[PDB]
Amino acid sequence: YMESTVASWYEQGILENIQRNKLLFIETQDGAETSVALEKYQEACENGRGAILLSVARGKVSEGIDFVHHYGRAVIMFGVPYVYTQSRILKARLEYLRDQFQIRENDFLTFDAMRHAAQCVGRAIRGKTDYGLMVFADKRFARGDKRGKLPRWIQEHLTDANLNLTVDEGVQVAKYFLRQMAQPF
Amino acid sequence: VRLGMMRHLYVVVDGSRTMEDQDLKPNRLTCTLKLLEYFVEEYFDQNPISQIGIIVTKSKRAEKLTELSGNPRKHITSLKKAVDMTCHGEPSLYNSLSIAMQTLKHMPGHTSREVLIIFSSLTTCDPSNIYDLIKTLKAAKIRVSVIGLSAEVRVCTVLARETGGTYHVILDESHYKELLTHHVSPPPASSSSECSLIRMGFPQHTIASLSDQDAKPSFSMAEPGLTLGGYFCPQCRAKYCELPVECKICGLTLVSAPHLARSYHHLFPLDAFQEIPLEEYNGERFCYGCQGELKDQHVYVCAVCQNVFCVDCDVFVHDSLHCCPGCIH
Amino acid sequence: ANKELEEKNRMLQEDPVLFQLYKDLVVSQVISAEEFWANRSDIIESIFRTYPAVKMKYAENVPHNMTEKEFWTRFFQENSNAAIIKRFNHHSAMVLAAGLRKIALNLKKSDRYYHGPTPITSQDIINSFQSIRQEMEAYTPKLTQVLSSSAASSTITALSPGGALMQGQMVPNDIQSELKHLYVAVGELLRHFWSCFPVNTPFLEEKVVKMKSNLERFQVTKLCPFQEKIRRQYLSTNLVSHIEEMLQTAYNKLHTWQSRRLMKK
Amino acid sequence: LNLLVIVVDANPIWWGKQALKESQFTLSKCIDAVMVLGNSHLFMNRSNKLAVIASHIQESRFLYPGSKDGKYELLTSANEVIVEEIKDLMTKSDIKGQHTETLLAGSLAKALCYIHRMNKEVKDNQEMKSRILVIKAAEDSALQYMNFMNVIFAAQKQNILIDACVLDSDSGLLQQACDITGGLYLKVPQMPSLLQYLLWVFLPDQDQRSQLILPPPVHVDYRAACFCHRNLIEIGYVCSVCLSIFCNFSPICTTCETAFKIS
Amino acid sequence: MKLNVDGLLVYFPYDYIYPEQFSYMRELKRTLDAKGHGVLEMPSGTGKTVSLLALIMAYQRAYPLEVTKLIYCSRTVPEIEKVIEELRKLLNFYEKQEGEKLPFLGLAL
Ligand SMILES: [Zn+2]
Ligand SMILES: [Zn+2]
Ligand SMILES: [Zn+2]
Ligand SMILES: [Zn+2]
Repeated sequence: YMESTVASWYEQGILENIQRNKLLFIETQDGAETSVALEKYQEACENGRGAILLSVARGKVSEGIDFVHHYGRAVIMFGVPYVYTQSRILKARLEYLRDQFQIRENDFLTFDAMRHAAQCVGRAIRGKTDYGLMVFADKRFARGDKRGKLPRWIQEHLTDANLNLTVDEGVQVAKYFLRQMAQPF
Repeated sequence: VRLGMMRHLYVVVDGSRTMEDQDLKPNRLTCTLKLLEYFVEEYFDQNPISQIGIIVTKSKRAEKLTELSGNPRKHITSLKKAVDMTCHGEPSLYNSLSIAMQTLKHMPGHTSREVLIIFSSLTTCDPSNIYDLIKTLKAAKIRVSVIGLSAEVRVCTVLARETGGTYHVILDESHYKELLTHHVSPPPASSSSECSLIRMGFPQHTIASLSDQDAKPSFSMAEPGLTLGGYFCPQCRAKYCELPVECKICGLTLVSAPHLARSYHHLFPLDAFQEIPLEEYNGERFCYGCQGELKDQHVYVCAVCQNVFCVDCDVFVHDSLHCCPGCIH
Repeated sequence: ANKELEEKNRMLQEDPVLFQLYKDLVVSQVISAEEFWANRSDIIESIFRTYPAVKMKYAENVPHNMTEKEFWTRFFQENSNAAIIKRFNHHSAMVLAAGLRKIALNLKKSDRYYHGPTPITSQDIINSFQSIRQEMEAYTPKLTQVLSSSAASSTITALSPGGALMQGQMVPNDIQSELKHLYVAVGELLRHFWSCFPVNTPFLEEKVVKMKSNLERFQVTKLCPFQEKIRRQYLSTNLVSHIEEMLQTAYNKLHTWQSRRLMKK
Repeated sequence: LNLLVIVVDANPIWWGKQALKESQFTLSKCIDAVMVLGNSHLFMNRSNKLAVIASHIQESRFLYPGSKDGKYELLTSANEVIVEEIKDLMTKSDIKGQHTETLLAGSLAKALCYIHRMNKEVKDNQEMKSRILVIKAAEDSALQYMNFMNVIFAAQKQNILIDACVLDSDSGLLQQACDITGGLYLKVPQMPSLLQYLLWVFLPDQDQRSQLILPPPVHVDYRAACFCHRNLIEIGYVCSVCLSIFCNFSPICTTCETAFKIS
Repeated sequence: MKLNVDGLLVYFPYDYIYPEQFSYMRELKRTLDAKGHGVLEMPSGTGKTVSLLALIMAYQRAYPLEVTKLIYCSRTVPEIEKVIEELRKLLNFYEKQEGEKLPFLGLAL
């Protein structure tokens, strides 16, 4: 899915404009390339060029890496993280949970998505009270079930006013929030 | 707290594309230039001995819009000309800081070299890494205090804190005014800062000796017509139209006594007057400062003269007059 | 390399004033010109710095029986899907690599400011105080006492242009440019002559250049008075004496500092 | 409109010296002339307003915040209030031999903040062009230079014209003061005929001052001196902290105590 | 910074703790007192380690027989290195407070 989206953006002019605005780095299955790309991403973050690191939620990089101040400032989540519905291993794992312990298949699937999203979006608040915003570009997260299964600390901060902001409104509120966080305590 | 009276300041303006965005009520670049005109005039009015220089950076290249000078009008004209600048390209902190460093490297040690980067586009495309340039900046003791716009840039944060300057982000236009007005005042001298005596020259206005006898005709020194009288120099002996100005030959600053006197209030800051809302046995209806009835439940008093001042009196005294009227007595 | 010749060719006609003054220093054969200087697309470039492969290809395929339009055409030209991601990763890495080249103050005397640079019995106060206290027991004499016609007329006559308190030529135009040019020349040479004059510079290699510049002062002031003579013998009006003061004061500084150096020796 | 402020230097020592001398000119006549000038200023237009301040060695006091003789009520009130207050101030005054020099910087500071208060209160629709018609009458004090310079620069920034009208003495500090803000400087040598000078040189406002012939400004000697001597010096050696004009190069300036490093 | 926790007194190296830290410590002490397995969540990536370690050490001092030792597991070795750094800082703080070495051992496999 990441490759398809990247290819579509490349065919259109959006990707070139993104490249002009800020440097772009992408993740690959190979660990060597992943490590090199992340090493360059850190230097880009240190410098004023900036960087946009595209990765996969299940990618080992997402779990291994930790984002701190001036690292992964704004965490973008493109789509709810769901595993493919064809891998037969998950079919056993899921239908057995339905049969025993009485967990609905949809319930467990949404839980597996929300837990993974929280894992991959909770890094920006590592410590030392370093500001940062987590934007989820998916109307599915706006659903009550996803919000309810979301961790309490994120959900309570989340409000109905900004729950389903348009793209432009989200950009404006992000700019304003960054303004507020820029100033000292 | 030691203060550096004489400071050579460079206001680095970025002609980035992001300046096109009209986040403020008018165009961002136009607003910045319009307010920076006021900043320049006020800076010269609050530090005559100091001088300023503007570097405009766009399309990854930095150009000196106006070299160091003591004439606010020339810089104001440069600002008005730049108002119409195309505003296309990408800035380069390395290029801008390198130009500023090249010009400020040969400046005297006693004066405080300062840079105020009005950063608009968060991106910084530079030919070379700026962390290396940070080391040279620290070695050269050039203070750099960035003012970011709509972004808390990490590289500029480290720049400011490491080099000794301060980092800020614009909350709004009113706060932008406050930020620049605050930066107007001389910064305190730190441990790295050093002070040294500087040669100074005081010219006297001169005119025709007696009925244009043995006159001293001359045109100017930086379409000037003949001038019957004007300022001169102890050493250049070259006519100067306006003061204060650096010598074009000596290299010595020419400046009159009032210009120096204008900066004594910095050495003598006024202690804040405690604000007491209640009357506190103040039976004088008329405010001593303005001889007007106190229409609000507010009073200000010194620790020496123990006089009474209203809100307007205290605000004006601490803002512009920089001295207590009655407490002068 | 003839870098000096290249710079001279570049500035020969681009800047008029610089070359005008540099030539003027030689027009009368004042001094050698050596001391003068001794003392004082985007897309292709971006690709050039971006792709080292393109740099090597350009070096090997330098135009030879081909055309730059064809070279431009050659630019744009799951296996392909992964190639795009790899290409962005490599291209961003290349861009980044190209950008990455290998005291509280205390004082003891404050009244000095209260009386800055501006420069400057007992029973008399009592007498004056009592007399002034008794002065104004009568008020509002404005009807006649404040002013009188004779005094008013005297005041108006004084305010007249010939009176007290009120004291009360652009004929040449072409001479203005010549005077400006001469002043610019004087400034240009006085700049180097005064560059290190104020500093003592008690070193042999430092003092050599001040000695040479001091001789150059004589040599330039040798030719200045001839142009002065040419200008003077026109009308004997609107004397230009300010130029003389600069030369005489420079000479006075030179001779006084020479005497001081001899005294120090 | 125009807000005029008359800063009268009514120094009891000097004016009483005149009284003892029994000279033709007297403080009563000076006050009457100032009163006539203020009355004429308000006479110019309704929107115009005025105020008066009197200077004394101790402090400075404001002299100004029916038709019995067929008089304009407002000007009658002005006459009565100024006469009563000036008589009260002159009659009541403590004696202090230590301090006798006339105080002017504090009075000017009061005038400046008063003008600021009036500018704040007045409606934004009408623009106010304030002016300060300082009338000195005695020699200035050396110790007041710093504060007087502060107030002069504040006036320059706030766009108020200090029109000096020194008489019987030429205060270099005051002429320097008015030169900075561009105010006129007139030295009347005929004290009895002073009011004619006011109704010509000072009375016209800044609006019409440019389009009018007035006495040329007096040359200002912007002298500098070292803190040793108080003598004129053309070259000053200031430091980066004191900003003080000194005599000659020294290892360390006394007013600084800084650890200057030779070179 | 000695916190008078409801169960006992617990040392803490940093100057201040947020109310969520108080809640975390009290809930954790409740679980240890019940001596029953449980699960809890804390937002901060860092700070939870120090609070947890301090509470466990204080509980060990109060009831050494109740808990034989602490087995603190982390996802990855690079991450567990930060945990051992936090534990070293806490031990240095506690050693300074006590004035002498105590029979406490802590290590990473
Ligand atoms: Zn000079
Ligand atoms: Zn008041
Ligand atoms: Zn006071
Ligand atoms: Zn000093």
